[PDB]
Amino acid sequence: MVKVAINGFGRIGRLALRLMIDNPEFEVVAINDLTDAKTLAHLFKYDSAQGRFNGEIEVKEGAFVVNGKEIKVTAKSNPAELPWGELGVDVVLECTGFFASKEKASAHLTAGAKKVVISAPAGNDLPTVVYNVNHDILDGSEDVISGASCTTNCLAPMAKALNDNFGLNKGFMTTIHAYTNDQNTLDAPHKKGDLRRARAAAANIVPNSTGAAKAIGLVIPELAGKLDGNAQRVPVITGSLTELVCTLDKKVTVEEVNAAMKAASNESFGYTEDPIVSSDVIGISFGSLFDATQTKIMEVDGQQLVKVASWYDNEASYTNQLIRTLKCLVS
Amino acid sequence: MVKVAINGFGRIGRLALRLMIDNPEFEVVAINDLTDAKTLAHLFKYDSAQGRFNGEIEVKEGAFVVNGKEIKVTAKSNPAELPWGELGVDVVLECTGFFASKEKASAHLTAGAKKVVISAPAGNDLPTVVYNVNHDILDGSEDVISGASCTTNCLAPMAKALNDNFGLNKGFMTTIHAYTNDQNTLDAPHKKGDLRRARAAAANIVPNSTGAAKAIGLVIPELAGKLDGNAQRVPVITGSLTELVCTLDKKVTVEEVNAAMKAASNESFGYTEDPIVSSDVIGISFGSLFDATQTKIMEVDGQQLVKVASWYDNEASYTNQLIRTLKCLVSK
Amino acid sequence: MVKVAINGFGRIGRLALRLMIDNPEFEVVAINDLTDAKTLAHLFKYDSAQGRFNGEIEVKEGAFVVNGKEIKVTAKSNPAELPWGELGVDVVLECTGFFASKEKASAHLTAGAKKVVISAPAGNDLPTVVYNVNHDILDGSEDVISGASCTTNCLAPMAKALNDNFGLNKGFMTTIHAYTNDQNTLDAPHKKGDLRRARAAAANIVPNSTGAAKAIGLVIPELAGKLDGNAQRVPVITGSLTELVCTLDKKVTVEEVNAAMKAASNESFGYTEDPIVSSDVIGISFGSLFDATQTKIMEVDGQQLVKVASWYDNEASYTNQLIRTLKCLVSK
Amino acid sequence: VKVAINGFGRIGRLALRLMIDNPEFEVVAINDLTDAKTLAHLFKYDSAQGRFNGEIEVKEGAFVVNGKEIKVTAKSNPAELPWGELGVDVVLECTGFFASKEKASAHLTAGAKKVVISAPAGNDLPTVVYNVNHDILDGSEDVISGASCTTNCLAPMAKALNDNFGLNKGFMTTIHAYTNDQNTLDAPHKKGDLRRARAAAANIVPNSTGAAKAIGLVIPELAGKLDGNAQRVPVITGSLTELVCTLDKKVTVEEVNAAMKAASNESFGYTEDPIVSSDVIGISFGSLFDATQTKIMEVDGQQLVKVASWYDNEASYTNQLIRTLKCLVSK
Ligand SMILES: NC(=O)c1ccc[n+]([C@@H]2O[C@H](COP(=O)([O-])OP(=O)(O)OC[C@H]3O[C@@H](n4cnc5c(N)ncnc54)[C@H](O)[C@@H]3O)[C@@H](O)[C@H]2O)c1
Ligand SMILES: NC(=O)c1ccc[n+]([C@@H]2O[C@H](COP(=O)([O-])OP(=O)(O)OC[C@H]3O[C@@H](n4cnc5c(N)ncnc54)[C@H](O)[C@@H]3O)[C@@H](O)[C@H]2O)c1
Ligand SMILES: NC(=O)c1ccc[n+]([C@@H]2O[C@H](COP(=O)([O-])OP(=O)(O)OC[C@H]3O[C@@H](n4cnc5c(N)ncnc54)[C@H](O)[C@@H]3O)[C@@H](O)[C@H]2O)c1
Ligand SMILES: NC(=O)c1ccc[n+]([C@@H]2O[C@H](COP(=O)([O-])OP(=O)(O)OC[C@H]3O[C@@H](n4cnc5c(N)ncnc54)[C@H](O)[C@@H]3O)[C@@H](O)[C@H]2O)c1
Repeated sequence: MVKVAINGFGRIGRLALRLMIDNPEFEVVAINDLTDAKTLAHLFKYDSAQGRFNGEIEVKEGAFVVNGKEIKVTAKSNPAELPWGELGVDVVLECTGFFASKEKASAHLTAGAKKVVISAPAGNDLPTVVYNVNHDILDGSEDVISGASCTTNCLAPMAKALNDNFGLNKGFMTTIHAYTNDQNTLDAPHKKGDLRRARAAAANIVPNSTGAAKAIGLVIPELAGKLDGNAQRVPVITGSLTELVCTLDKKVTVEEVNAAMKAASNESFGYTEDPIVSSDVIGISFGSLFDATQTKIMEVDGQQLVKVASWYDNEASYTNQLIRTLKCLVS
Repeated sequence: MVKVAINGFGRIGRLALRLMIDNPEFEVVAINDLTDAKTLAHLFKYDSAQGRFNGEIEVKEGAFVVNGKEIKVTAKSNPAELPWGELGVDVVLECTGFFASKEKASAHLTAGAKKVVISAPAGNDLPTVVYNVNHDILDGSEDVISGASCTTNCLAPMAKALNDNFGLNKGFMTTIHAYTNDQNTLDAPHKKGDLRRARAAAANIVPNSTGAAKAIGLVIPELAGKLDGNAQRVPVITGSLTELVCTLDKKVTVEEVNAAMKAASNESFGYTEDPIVSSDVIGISFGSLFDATQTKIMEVDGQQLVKVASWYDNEASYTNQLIRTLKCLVSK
Repeated sequence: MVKVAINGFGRIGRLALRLMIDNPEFEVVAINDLTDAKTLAHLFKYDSAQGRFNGEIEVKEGAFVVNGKEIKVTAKSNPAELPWGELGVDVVLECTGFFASKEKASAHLTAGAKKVVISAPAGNDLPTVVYNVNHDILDGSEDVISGASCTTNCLAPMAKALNDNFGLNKGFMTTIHAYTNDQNTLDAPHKKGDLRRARAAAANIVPNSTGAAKAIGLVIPELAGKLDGNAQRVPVITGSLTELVCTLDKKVTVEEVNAAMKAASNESFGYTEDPIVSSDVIGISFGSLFDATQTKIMEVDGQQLVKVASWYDNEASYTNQLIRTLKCLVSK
Repeated sequence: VKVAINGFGRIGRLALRLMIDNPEFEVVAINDLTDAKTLAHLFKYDSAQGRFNGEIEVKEGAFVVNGKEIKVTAKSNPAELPWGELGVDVVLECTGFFASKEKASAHLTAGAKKVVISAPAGNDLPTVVYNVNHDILDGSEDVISGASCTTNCLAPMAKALNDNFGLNKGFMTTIHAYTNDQNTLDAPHKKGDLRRARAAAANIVPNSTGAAKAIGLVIPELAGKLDGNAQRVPVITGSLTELVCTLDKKVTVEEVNAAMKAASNESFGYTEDPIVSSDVIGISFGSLFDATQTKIMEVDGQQLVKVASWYDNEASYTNQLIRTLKCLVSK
């Protein structure tokens, strides 16, 4: 049994609990956030995007019990003050968005935790892993690691397949992304000074920056410095699409590209020929779902520009990858 | 030339500035918030609901200039620390949502301001004004006042007209309300513990509490304790509807009720027979817009239940009412 | 083993199919619509509100196979031309919205069908059933019956409980309703000339008329002519709320009313004290979900006004009620 | 100049809004499938473009706008309309069903002198993007096309790019507001598109567009050099055209932004403000280049260039349409 704590019971943290609660390999001992147990339990029970929790929840003072299993609730904003050493937690899932670095997240280790998995990009001085792309880099000795971004978990398998089959010279990624909690409800100042994430999330197409493409080198070293891109946040509650426009080493046809993708398909990376829309990927277990209906190739003179697209649920896809990586790290 | 400050450059503060900036009676000296001048200027220039500002904005350091007039910007979370005295500010529009009480809002007076107008309900010990309903209660000597809530400004003229013409013994109010910034973007803990405002604003029907009906007595004393109600927040960016289901002292007809409403119509209280929808009231100047097409009467054993509905833009309707009450207060 | 055809593979039809593949008592022989099998199969596999279908779907010329069982696809706009006798269908689920009457829906019988369940109000010359309110009236002699409206399936159990415990003299219903396929995507002319459903569905609060309250007289005869109401369509994809403001024959308390509701709770009528929002009822099997957090009472001069509310998934709640009524009709 | 409108839809009603205070045209008639009460109500109130600034009165079979009367008809077949009896000078074909010379010429048979089609209508006629190729107009044209909204956004941007640096090839992606050809909720679709069948306001909906492939009709040098697709997202109006392209010359972000600013005109605007989609609702530009979204990535000696332009797919296109209308009749 592996003792896990969750710091930051948000979209990712709560969905992580949903994925770990039924699997006997883990024991979620505690959850830390900024609120009381009643609030945490209600948010776990009811979800506007992922549906009702299938199980039973009851709340007790300073704790709540899910499926008969009790979980201590704490409210410490400073991780070094947490009781990880006292409950002897094995791994902390750092899901707050505030401690995404080796320096900052290591406060969990000083608090007594043996290992930490960060739910975001956390710099380049620690292992960053996209499951079924580079999880082989783990040997079990790593105290703090990053599960990368949702967008890298969508893009990496696609870019790796393209590079391995045809060699990818370069490309531009644009992700049409569901809005998230870092955007305002209505136009208002933003905490980090972003004048676009300041705007009403569900009423706008909101251009935004993302480093997923520039940082791919941390996951696929061969592609370091070969991709860039940005995002457009749009008014869907969850569900996103990654488009990649690129040039390859070899002339290709749509059929050849789609076949390479199907051949690279696994549990993390899926393949579909159905003309789906975003609402159809909510809650999927794949980290990436390649959409063969969106493959397009244009040729001028002898040079090809290739466009590919893969769906992902920035919540469920990422969290499933995060739990795959958590299982690998503790094995 | 009245020296105004705005504390909290939010939805209401920015729309207040929009309504005062063309207006010669006010000079807006300062704005206080929690961010820098470039952010306030950007948010004033571009609006997701109220459209782009028609005018020119330039950003200096620590201030910005609107249509050639400079406004100093400050970022002090504690109002008592504000430089209202040194700027000789006459009225502060308290629009943050954090000082809506006599005691808390009086810190502006301690900061050196002469008067404070609060843009929300602020308790029972202060004058609360819905313009063109009870604004005669103002005499000019009041240092702090409340402009009431958006729902109170929509409901009050409707309930006053019904009471005056037919006697309103009791009623229930329901406001189908646009979501606001006190609701979360996606499901998440909520600062004030509301498990319903914690849910994703633009994805849900969210029942919520409101004191607009219970507190109507502060605006229409004859109606103290005769109304109650609640809200349903729904996914529109702005624009709202107040429904009132009530019993009256007098049998009435649809035509009678509608005529009573039109007869009470003014700049604050409007009347329409067009089958409009919420997006059509965005930016209107009325504090309340009675919809004669929604009037319904049901009679059982000779006893009637009456349903009426009035539209409002919870932002522009309220802000226009607030500037009306401000002008009246400083013209006194 | 009862052979069922579905006419109109829409929101109600497709969800009916989702619920009947579970039940071995039915076999769905055919589906009729205005399009091909590829599209019907695709729309059945993927749903923006009710999620992906968990099961297997394959497409065949003029048919598609679900969980290994084949279903015939037809595209005849006129029901009299259907092959119901050839297929010997026992019951047709009439879900198009165009044949909602005894006279029009009897064309299914002329095509050779034994019985018709209309998924909408179909007039007062028919048996209209809200399961677990008046389904005891069914005896097997009925060629055509109506499953009533979604809103009546939400309101009836609540109104019945109120009437049974305390006597319901009169009441006004207001439903806060998800938008539907009879509203336009963007502002445009409307097929029925309604200037409000002509407006952009996902951008507005849209007042609308409904007979759900008046039609309660067909399901609860004691309450004939005692209720009326209206609707407000709001930008959620599915999930709705029914509010009721009413007067009773007896004085009551909030907890007394809530206790009566919990007591009347069953498979069709659910009871909750959780402060839920609309997205939380998507896909529920109840026809009505009474929300104890919304009960309120107003007392003035000793006469009370009572406000209660029930949630419903206007799609799944109604469809589950519809399948319950269909099983009841074919069991007799 | 006697202007009539066939199809009082999103484009038609906004066109009338723009022509009310233009002293050179007077609108004489409007044809649609509904009565004057509905048309007047839809002209008065609009969910995206706000209330009409003016007074509307509805007479018998006509309505008066700001004192000026306009008769209304209900003919689904354009050949049966009384353009001859009304001596119409130019008809705006805005239904979406007669987008071809052969079909739109029925206006000519009813007695219409000139027809401007508010959509792409084939290669047999002049298709014009104002301030891109409008000088091709002389007096002699009875039928012309105003192109698509997406072409009116892309064309000036692509032209500036070609003229300054030479566009080898490019892939366009437009993040587009949903439109009335998408379903409100999931349901069969009349043209069989399984994606436009899905609920418009709940999904990211990939869609095809010919705006890129057809650019050759507006900029002949670029025939067969661009392609692209669309993504429909839940905003009521407002759209963004992103272009990923390769150029003949090596460039810098500053060079591209300067070349765009140099091309600035009433049709093609320039901004460095970090705006969002709702900020372009109702703008008078056919295209608004966004300098904040320019990106260049370089691998070996080869560059990929990304640029983006906003447009209000309704107001931008309609403003362009009436500009082309004025030009067409000046001659
Ligand atoms: N949401 C996504 O789509 C997504 C996808 C991939 C990665 N991530 C990453 O996951 C992390 C969490 O994101 P989220 O979407 O779940 O956001 P969220 O806002 O939903 O979750 C944040 C939670 O952390 C809690 N928290 C904040 N400060 C805290 C502190 N000092 N101590 C304890 N708890 C605290 C908050 O109260 C909130 O409950 C972020 O770094 C995000 O970048 C998010
Ligand atoms: N939005 C409506 O529909 C509406 C209608 C009528 C009244 N009101 C009331 O107006 C008030 C403001 O609401 P809003 O909708 O504009 O909300 P908002 O969140 O958009 O505005 C809040 C603003 O106040 C600022 N702020 C917070 N604390 C501050 C402090 N200590 N000092 C300076 N600035 C601070 C924030 O940075 C933000 O700019 C609330 O009390 C609300 O109840 C709102
Ligand atoms: N959706 C709800 O919330 C709800 C609730 C209760 C009752 N109902 C009732 O159910 C009925 C269907 O509604 P819906 O929401 O599923 O609408 P919908 O528009 O999704 O379904 C209509 C379907 O019927 C098909 N159709 C139309 N005419 C036809 C014909 N002549 N022959 C064969 N097929 C035809 C259409 O192609 C479409 O697929 C309506 O009467 C509605 O009022 C709907
Ligand atoms: N909406 C945009 O963003 C946009 C941009 C550029 C071009 N267009 C083009 O403009 C045209 C109209 O699009 P829209 O957005 O106005 O759609 P819309 O659905 O709002 O307008 C269609 C109108 O035409 C009427 N109509 C349909 N058939 C008719 C007939 N036979 N006779 C007379 N009237 C008829 C309908 O009643 C409706 O009022 C389309 O061809 C579209 O491609 C649209």
